[PDB]
Amino acid sequence: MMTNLQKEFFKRLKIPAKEITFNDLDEILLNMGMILPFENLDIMAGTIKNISKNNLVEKLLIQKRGGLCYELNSLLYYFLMDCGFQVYKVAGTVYDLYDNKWKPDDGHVIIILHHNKKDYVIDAGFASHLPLHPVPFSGEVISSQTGEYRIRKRTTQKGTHILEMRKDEWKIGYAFTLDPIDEQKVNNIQKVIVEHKESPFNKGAITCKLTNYGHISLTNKNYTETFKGTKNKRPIESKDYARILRESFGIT
Ligand SMILES: CC(C)(COP(=O)(O)OP(=O)(O)OC[C@H]1O[C@@H](n2cnc3c(N)ncnc32)[C@H](O)[C@@H]1OP(=O)(O)O)[C@@H](O)C(=O)NCCC(=O)NCCS
Repeated sequence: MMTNLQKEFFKRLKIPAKEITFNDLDEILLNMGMILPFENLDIMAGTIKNISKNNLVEKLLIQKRGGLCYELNSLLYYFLMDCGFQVYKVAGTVYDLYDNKWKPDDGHVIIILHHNKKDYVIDAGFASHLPLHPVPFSGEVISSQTGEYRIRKRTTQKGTHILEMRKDEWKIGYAFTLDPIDEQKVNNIQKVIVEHKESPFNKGAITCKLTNYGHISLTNKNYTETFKGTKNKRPIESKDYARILRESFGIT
């Protein structure tokens, strides 16, 4: 019936095995955001394997770990393919809002879905900026607990399209193109994130996840909680780290 990946996927995301249709994508994205932590711990620990369906199922589903955008969306890609959707992966380049500049070229991986003559961006790897719904190329606003999002076909130094977002003023989240990327490219993207001097992900541990009242983030130095409108940062010690990872993110 269902593939091994589908079976494991349903189990991990606590979603009853069933046929997945377009209208079911919201539920998929929601659970992923609430359960699959956004993290770079393998990069920190120096235990990085190449990306593949099997490796993704082993790490994110079976060993109940999380991952970065290229892992989260690669897994979802495989899942959606098994579910029979018309999907493909494309590279993206994120914009650094604090320092006004583009992060490394193609440091993000997203999914483009074609459904009923319409294209949508499917993204479960943007950490705390998760749309939690397919974002239509037609431009209508998509709103969720994380903020508002919209797609615009605008050429930029890094692409042909952009995903903009806001809580008040619209700003570029990331730029992208519709050029299909394969596993080798995805493995190249991983390597660049592991070694680029300006890579945001090889400078310190990060683990983030959505909650019913916001989202939570944990670094080696601080635990940041966004809760019912409030945002607190608490310095932590070595032992608080291991405990929070476990208790708040299910990572053991
Ligand atoms: C990760 C993220 C949720 C952190 O923001 P937050 O939860 O609102 O809380 P803060 O902004 O105060 O940041 C908390 C910690 O995240 C760290 N951080 C932010 N972005 C980071 C990144 N890309 N890599 C590693 N650490 C990061 C900050 O340095 C901070 O550390 P500190 O508390 O020890 O000083 C937010 O930056 C985010 O959603 N980033 C998106 C990442 C992305 O582009 N993903 C797609 C490409 S893989």
